[PDB]
Amino acid sequence: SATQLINGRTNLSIELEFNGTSFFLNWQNLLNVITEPALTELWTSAEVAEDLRVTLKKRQSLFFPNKTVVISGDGHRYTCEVPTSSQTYNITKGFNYSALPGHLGGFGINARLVLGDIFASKWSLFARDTPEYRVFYPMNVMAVKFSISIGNNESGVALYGVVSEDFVVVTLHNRSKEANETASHLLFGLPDSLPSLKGHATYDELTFARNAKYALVAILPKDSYQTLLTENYTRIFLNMTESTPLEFTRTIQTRIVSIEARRACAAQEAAPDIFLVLFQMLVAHFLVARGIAEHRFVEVDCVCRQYAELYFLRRISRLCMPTFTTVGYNHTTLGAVAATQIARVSATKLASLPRSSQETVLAMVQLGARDGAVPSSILEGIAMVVEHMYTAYTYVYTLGDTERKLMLDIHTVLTDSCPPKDSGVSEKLLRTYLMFTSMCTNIELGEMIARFSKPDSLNIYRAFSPCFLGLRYDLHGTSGFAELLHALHLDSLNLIPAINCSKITADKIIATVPLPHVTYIISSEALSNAVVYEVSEIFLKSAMFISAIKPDCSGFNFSQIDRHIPIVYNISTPRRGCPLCDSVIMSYDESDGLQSLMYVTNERVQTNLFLDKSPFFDNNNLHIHYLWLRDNGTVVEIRGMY
Amino acid sequence: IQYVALPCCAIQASAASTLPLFFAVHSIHFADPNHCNGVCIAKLRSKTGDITVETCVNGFNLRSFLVAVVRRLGSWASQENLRLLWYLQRSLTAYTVGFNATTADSSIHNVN
Amino acid sequence: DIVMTQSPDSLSVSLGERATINCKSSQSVLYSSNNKNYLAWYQQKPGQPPKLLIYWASTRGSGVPDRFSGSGSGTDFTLTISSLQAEDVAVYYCQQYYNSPRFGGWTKVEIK
Amino acid sequence: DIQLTQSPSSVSASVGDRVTISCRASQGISSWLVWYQQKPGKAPKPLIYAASSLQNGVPARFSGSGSGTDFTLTINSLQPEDFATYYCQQANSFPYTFGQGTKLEIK
Amino acid sequence: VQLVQSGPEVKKPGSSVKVSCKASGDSFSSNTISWVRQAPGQGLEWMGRLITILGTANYAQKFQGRVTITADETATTAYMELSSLRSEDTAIYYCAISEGGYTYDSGSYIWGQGTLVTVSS
Amino acid sequence: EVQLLESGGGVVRPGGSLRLSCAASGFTFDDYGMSWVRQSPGKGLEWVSGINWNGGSLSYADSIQGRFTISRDNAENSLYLQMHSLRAEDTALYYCARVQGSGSYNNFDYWGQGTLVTVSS
Repeated sequence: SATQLINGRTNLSIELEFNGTSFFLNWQNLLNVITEPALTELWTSAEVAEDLRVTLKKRQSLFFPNKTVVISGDGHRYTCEVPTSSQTYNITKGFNYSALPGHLGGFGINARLVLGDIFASKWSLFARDTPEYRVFYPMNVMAVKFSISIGNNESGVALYGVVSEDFVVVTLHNRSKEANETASHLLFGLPDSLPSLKGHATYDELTFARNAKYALVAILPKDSYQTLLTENYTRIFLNMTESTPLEFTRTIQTRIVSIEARRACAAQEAAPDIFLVLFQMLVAHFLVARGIAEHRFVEVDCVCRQYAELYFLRRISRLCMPTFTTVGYNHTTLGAVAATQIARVSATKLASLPRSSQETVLAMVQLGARDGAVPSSILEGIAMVVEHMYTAYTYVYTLGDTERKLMLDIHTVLTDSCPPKDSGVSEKLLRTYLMFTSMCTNIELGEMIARFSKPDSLNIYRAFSPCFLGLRYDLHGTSGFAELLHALHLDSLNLIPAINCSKITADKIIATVPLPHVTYIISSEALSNAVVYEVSEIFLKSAMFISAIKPDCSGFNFSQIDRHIPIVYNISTPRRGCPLCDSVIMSYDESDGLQSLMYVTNERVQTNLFLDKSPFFDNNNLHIHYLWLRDNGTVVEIRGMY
Repeated sequence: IQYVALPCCAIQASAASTLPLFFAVHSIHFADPNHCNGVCIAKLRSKTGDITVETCVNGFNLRSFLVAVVRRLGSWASQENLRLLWYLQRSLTAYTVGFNATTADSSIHNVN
Repeated sequence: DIVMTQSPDSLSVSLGERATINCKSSQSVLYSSNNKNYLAWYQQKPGQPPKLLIYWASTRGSGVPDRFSGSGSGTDFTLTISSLQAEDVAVYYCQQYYNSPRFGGWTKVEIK
Repeated sequence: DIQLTQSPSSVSASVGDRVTISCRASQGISSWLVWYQQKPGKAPKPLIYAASSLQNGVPARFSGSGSGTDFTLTINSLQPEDFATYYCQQANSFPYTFGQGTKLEIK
Repeated sequence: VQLVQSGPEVKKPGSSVKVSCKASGDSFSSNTISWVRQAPGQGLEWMGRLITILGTANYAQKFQGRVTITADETATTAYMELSSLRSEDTAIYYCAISEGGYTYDSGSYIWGQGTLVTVSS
Repeated sequence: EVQLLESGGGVVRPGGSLRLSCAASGFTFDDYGMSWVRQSPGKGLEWVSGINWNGGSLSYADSIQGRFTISRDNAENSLYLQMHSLRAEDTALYYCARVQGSGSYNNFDYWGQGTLVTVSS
């Protein structure tokens, strides 16, 4: 009756009447290799007895290219393997991760294990509802599903992308307000394995570009409103297959910040460029996955570096798209490897290493802390790494090119970090935030305000600054990524309310100076917890109020108000021992507000502020006024350009 | 002396329930291009009881379904399956480069 | 995609005299990740298949006599024979593995 | 500030036996405690760090345990080289401190 | 095992000493230096520690203003300087390396042979 | 060491098919991939196709892209190459290599004895 025994035949035979040869197809082969419900679904989806005129119309609706342009191909090398030595390890079932030597990840792991780690969730694409029905046959794809679902107000193209080890699919569902759809599909991958088309289309006609390995397919109907059809797919394939991995990531990054340049990282009328950018992202992920898949033993260091690059790409893309979603990826074995590798780095060892082995460990931390589980030992390591690079920086007060990348890595490590348990670790992190806000000077702020105004040649991976980790709040065509990167720590600064009792609105707060057992709030407005200090020199239109609240939620120990500027020449270039330490120094001007802040931790610092190459002691104006602060809630003004 | 009765057929817009599902088809009979004047035929031979109901049916979709199944099983494939796929692809390409609106009406071969 | 313009294609030097063989790839075979030179040198004298001589344009292959020594970096390479022997006579090739493999031309040593 | 004590102050363990030295603190020091073994005059030879992880070269005959405020050095087997005046040093706070020294000798 | 330090000294009370500790193996910038003194017949007493990556040092309360631990530029020698050596200060001074956190030394600990500083008149 | 021996050589008709079957031995087949390199008598050498350790990622030449299918099974020690609709100038001495590493292509460390095919009439 039903399907269970309808196949009493031994096999199915395909026959050609004009040729005296018989073709065969053993029935059990289809039943085992592909599932029975998939087989019946495939037969039903074919529309076997559909009228020829309907298939003709479906043929005319599509748009076809000129020819399958073939190029020398094979691209570049995205692959990295072990450097011809014995550091390779085969994780059998649960091989103990404490047996992995070293603290730099120079060893190698199984490539197939990490492959299954990236692709671990099955999917059933080309469902009965989606317009993938008419184009593609239904298929089961285990992949990392993306999503850029952008709206629902009769706008909102659903760009549900897919990244598999063999192919990349991306779609441009125009849900609109009716049943009809404009399903602009883009495919990229091995031409041999691809989602089979219906009877009204073929790859031999639709393959826009070809390589020795990779083919790009553009299955997009013509009658629909697609201005995107006026572009050279050959140029896209050249830009996507011939550049080095670093150049490809750079081009994706610059395209994304260009989308930021206009309102396209939030709007709808620029849907096709977002669609193409998402496609480029998916094929970059596919290229990385294929490069890892090519070998069988892969180096953890290079893998983690590539993962950090892809992570940063996903972060910036989510920074445009709040709705950006990425599901189905489970970096479990790599996470355990990184955890047990970085559980053997003491806080001193991390600071002692050179700035080429401080990036690898922190990339492992990034990989292992997607959930906010960074160990406190690594938090102290970050603390004294920032201390070391601060002491290096305090000599000439210029910033290089390895330290900014390292600082970006620690920024994204701390951003996706949950609050720790020990209060001392939180205090140390708060100290390092103070060190970063002392790092962000007027010149550095000028570099950022002038630098991000030109996204055409911008590259975030090198355009970083300590202001993207500092406690300064005065962030005030052009890219709007300043606050977009500031919020990644501002909303997740361990215990976000550094202020505890006098809860005041954070609208006109310029600075927070969190010294040990005292907190300073610099704002043009004022709090109501205790007395404040106000500058008498207010002849211009500005307000500068500073309050000193205790972390123990208590008022001032002394009620004396200044309301004046004490002028004295005291405390010149200090003596030996430790006269000034664990303190901060302000710098403000009557024409710009707050200029800079400085934190001192060791003798080298206060010996080093008084250099001619320091940002301070410059002749911009006749009148600059410094401030003296220490960790007991008193303000004494310093006058004198010595 | 049996082969197929008429390689040229005509489709009628009433063969919905007459589709016997993929598992009742004893054979599928194609046609070479320009042998039925650009008309795609499938002539499935599905036995019901003892009567083999021969059915005129669209060819593009059946060929593409065959391509789909062979490609999906291509992980575990066979050489005869490989040249079957080669036949299917070459015949489909020959048909689509020979496909036009004037040949898109199979009803002109209905037996009078 | 990347080819080798191997010159000179025919050189002759006396016994024991330093021999210089060049190889020029179109674009760089230097991999910026490993900071390595992906290129190899092979010796074929007619009769039996070639033999490896250089691993990464610097590293010396296993079982090779010590006279040969790789050099160069990027788009310039050189297989310098410290001393040339009677049994040394052969032809040489250079290949890459950055992109798809693409062997070079030919260069046969000769004895005056 | 931080203060520790050791008990017992004297052990007449002969050889090849089990000896326990308790090191009781007065606050919480997590598990950062270092056991030493200093013969007279010579430098101390630290044995266990993190109160449970053996130092390099140190024989497995030493095994420590405990955390928070109670720690312990259960030496499984005894050799005359082991015989010395031990010290448990907290490695958790400032003004670090040692124990008064378990005076362990032969019976 | 063990490090290298200066020799034994006997010195007039009221003077200063410069007992030094040698790096036995890798460089000293990786670890932190703790100086521990032990009077004869007594238990050891922690004096001070120094995180040499920053150069910051912190010592106990009794030895405030007397013991000053500093690191050489090359990060291979530790210079402990004890000012105004006053009467009872005889001790077999020891230097201990320790690689660890910001305020707690967890990882490593190895000790030098220790110089025998004596007061004799 | 490792010796690679090919089989199936002979003379073929223009526009045909043929099986090239290299039979590797003496080493773990799975870890290292293999490749094909033809030796036209006038020229000296040219690479053809390549398969990785498992057989998923396949690399192919340019002028012959599409006509060739390389298939290598990890379990049974064998590497096979099929050519379809080969032209007249595809006559050479075909060689199977022992590509170092796990990628589809790399420096080749042992080369086979070799068998030659020809397209004649």
